[PDB]
Amino acid sequence: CTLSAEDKAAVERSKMIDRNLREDGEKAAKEVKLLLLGAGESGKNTIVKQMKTGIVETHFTFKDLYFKMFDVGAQRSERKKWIHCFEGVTAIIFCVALSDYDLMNRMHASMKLFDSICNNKWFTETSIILFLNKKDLFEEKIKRSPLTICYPEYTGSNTYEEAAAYIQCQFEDLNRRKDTKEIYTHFTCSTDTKNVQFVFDAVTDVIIKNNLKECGLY
Amino acid sequence: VQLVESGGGLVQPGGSRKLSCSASGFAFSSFGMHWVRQAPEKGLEWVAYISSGSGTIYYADTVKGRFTISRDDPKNTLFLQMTSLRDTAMYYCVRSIYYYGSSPFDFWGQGTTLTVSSDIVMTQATSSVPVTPGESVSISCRSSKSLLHSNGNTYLYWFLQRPGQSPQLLIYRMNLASGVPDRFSGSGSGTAFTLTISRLEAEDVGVYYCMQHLEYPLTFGAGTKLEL
Amino acid sequence: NAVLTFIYFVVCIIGLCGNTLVIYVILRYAKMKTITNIYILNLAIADELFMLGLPFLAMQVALVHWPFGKAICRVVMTVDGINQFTSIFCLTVMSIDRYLAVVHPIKSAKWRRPRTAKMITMAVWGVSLLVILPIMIYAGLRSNQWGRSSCTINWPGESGAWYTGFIIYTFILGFLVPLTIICLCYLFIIIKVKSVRLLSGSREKDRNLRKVTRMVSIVVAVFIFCWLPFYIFNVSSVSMAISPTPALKGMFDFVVVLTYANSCANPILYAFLSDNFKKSFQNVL
Amino acid sequence: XCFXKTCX
Amino acid sequence: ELDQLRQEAEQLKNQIRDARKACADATLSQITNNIDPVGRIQMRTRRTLRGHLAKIYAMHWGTDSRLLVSASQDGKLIIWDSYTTNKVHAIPLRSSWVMTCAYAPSGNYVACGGLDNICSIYNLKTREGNVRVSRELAGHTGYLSCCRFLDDNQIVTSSGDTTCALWDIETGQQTTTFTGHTGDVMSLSLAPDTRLFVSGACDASAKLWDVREGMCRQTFTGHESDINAICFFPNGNAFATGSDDATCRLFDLRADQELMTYSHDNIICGITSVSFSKSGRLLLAGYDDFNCNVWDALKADRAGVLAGHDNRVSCLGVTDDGMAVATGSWDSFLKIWN
Amino acid sequence: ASIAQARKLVEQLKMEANIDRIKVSKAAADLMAYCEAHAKEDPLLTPVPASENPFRE
Repeated sequence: CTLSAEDKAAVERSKMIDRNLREDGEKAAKEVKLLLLGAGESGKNTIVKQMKTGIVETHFTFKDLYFKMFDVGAQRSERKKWIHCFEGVTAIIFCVALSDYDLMNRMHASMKLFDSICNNKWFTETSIILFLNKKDLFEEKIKRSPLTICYPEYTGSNTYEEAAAYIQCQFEDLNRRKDTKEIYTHFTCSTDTKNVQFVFDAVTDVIIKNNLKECGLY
Repeated sequence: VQLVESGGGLVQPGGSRKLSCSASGFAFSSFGMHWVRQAPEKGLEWVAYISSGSGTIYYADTVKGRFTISRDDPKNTLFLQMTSLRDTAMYYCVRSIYYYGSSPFDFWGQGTTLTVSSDIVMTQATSSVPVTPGESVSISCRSSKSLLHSNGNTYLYWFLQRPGQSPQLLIYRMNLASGVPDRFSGSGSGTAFTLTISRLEAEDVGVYYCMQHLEYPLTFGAGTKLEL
Repeated sequence: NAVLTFIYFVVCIIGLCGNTLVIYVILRYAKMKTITNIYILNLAIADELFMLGLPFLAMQVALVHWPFGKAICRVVMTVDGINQFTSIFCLTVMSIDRYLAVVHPIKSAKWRRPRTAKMITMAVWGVSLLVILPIMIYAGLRSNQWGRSSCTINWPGESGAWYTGFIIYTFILGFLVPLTIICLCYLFIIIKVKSVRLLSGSREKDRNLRKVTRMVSIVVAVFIFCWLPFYIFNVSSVSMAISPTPALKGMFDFVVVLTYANSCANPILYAFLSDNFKKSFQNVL
Repeated sequence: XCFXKTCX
Repeated sequence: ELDQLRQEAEQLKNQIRDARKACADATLSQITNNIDPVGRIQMRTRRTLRGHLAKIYAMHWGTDSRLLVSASQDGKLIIWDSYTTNKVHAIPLRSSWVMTCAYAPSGNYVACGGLDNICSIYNLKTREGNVRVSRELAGHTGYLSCCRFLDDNQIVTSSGDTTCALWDIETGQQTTTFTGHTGDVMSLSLAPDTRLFVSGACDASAKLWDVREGMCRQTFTGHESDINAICFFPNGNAFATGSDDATCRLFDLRADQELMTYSHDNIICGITSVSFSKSGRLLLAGYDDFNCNVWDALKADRAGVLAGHDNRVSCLGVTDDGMAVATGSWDSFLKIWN
Repeated sequence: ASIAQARKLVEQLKMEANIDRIKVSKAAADLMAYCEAHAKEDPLLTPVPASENPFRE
């Protein structure tokens, strides 16, 4: 064999290392990864608290499915340098606060950020989940102050339903990759678990599509 | 780091007995283990070997077919089962790890005693060498086959057994070990080797042994006694 | 007889090229990380070993007898019979695995692993070996008309009850159950896929969805077209007495090769039209 | 007749 | 008073530009003209290292030219034996997102860091037979980009908060801070005598620093976008840069201005890494088009291509003795070329 | 605030202006003359024989 006893022992040790590496990779491949993005005071902390340095990682399990979520809000550096690290996530959770409309205004900044994230080269087939929060405060403030301040072209009735539908329609008006990805819109509920169900239902379809691609039928 | 062995005692001929060893202070699961034997008035003799992960087991010809060696990594324990005793000697436990740049045969055990009612040869041609403090000492050990391999290593080892104490490694692959003074030096040829001490000291009184690790079995040279 | 012997060797070279090429790409360019590759490897191996037994039968129709001895006949019958049933069962289990992966994405994740596939492959090989016992126990030469010998299967007592029983036995486990299972699994997959919001809506979504239905229909149709005439003619031959004519001999020898023509289509349907295999092939070629 | 894979 | 200060700054910049223009008398290309070309360079893969299951971001050679360490997106740090592709050690990491790694000159320690803003130190040679962490450095407020050992007790790091630092490992405290840049700092390189080092940032500038004094000496400009890699010349009187505008350039310390530019019309993507050969005659760079190109340092011609990866090339390095070259990519494989 | 930053910038520019500079021709000549004495010991410029190559087989 042209090998000594020392070399044979070294080879055996190397094989025992490869075994553990493969086992760890097979274990880790099953988890679900989510990226959390949003502007300041957009309700990200409330969502984190409800759902169970520079980067903070959160993990939880729900209906025999393991989740891990990452927020990079406190980075405060150039996003173009490290945005490509999170390629390969199942979905992106993007948060917008409805009450931040009177106070230029935060709504245009949120729209610009959403447009920047949606049309990125890295996220071409990555489904995006869109949240709207602070519904109660928005409804209370709508009576006092009209929504025409942010949108002068808006002529609808001063009602919650029409204003919310108009804002949502303006949000999905910015998409330009309707073929590959789907945008999901939800209204945050404070004392409810509908958010977790919504995320789970959304990611099940992505898992189905991945399995369909892997089997070769698609 | 501690290695304690237990068992021994007086056993009648044609009997069986088991020895045990307990490890402490190190990652026992990552080390291989050996058993080495010393007769009451003779040198050292190798007995058995078990690999890390239980992949490989070796035995000596003089004892093959009657001895059993096994390990329990969860409990950090080593065993040796002996049957049909004919074997009066001293038994030691040795740990050894093998990778690039590693230092095998680095730690030995205290030992326990049991009393019953085609191989490379190592020979040392000098014994009972007189010595005085401050004087240099040169000692040579001989081999029947070249210890140099194709990769480029020479497999010779040096040990010291002070009176009333277990052996201690001094030089490996013919490279100084950790925790020993720089007085000792090692050099040699393809088949001839020598160990040099720069300045003799009172603590250097004892017996030296040479060993080879080129291929199994492992063979110990005879003794070399230094007086004062 | 000369023209019919040409078709026998043409299909042999095509089947050896396709199945050997698939194995080479999987062994070196790709790996066995996915269960799909594990199943495809066994399917290709079974198909290649099945195709290896063709040349001996062509000599029997080129000549009028068996130039070899009884040992070669008894070996070739058993090897051919083992490869046939193991290929059929391999494609059946592949169809079941696809249904489990697509229709039950969350509940099946706890019971899908490479160890299970490795055990299933050995299980199906053993089951084929166990069910091929009658062919291996009784086989050998038999004198025929036209003054010569032929490699066939003999029965104890030579009664027609044994012939009818063997034909029913090989028809129940060879055509009906695999066909029913494949049809049910593919029908349920098609039903499930059309109900997914993320996989519908736009025109491009429908354009991409039509391909799955077309592929499933082709996979279902090819099997029936390859394997129906053989069984129908064998069943009809063991019921009514038929006068020997050379045209009937030509027709029987023609319906046999369509059986081997199915194993020349598996690499096309399962490997050369998969996106993963198409990407992996260019890496080493 | 014809049976199996050979006509006799 | 702001207008007067701005006018003084503009006058000083004009004086610097005039002095630099006066210093320049000949071009580098004319000096290294009528010289025989090196010829075509063809190299082939000798080893392939397998075991990572995600994208590879960094690697570093050992000082004996036989052992090396690499880091990957999954939380794993692996030490390789390169003569025989054996795994000496495997180290699990607390944080998955890493960007850099280093190996100590003595051979007793390794280090890594990333988006956690912390640099970790691991002890390799212990009496218990296992590797454990010994020190953690927690000063920066941005992600770590690079780090290099000075000795067994000193290390220098770079961060995305536009700063650099020098640490004392025994006490775990910062000794000196270097604050002159405007954009994120991407890489650093140490001098052969360990008395100086250079850095490159996103403001398209490079600076020279004094380790003992802790103050900036020189500033270099000219690139049109972010600088991604930097490397010293073997004798320590020059360095090279690679940027997103798909070009490379060479600078001189004593002349204090550019010498040479390496570019091609067909090349459009940016540069990820760069290194020199033993003699300083070959310049090696990795690109985003899945290729690694070999450049002549003295001339401006392409000398070879190393096309063996299916994704972006992340890193590359050369041994101390100059025998072999290693490359890592986003396809999770390491290769040795010779 | 702004005044302190501007004063620091002016001081840094003044410090950087005092540097002495040699002509680029001497630097180019010194950088070319380094490779001539080290071109014979660069194993990537000229392949070594397979006997002494550690990555042969």
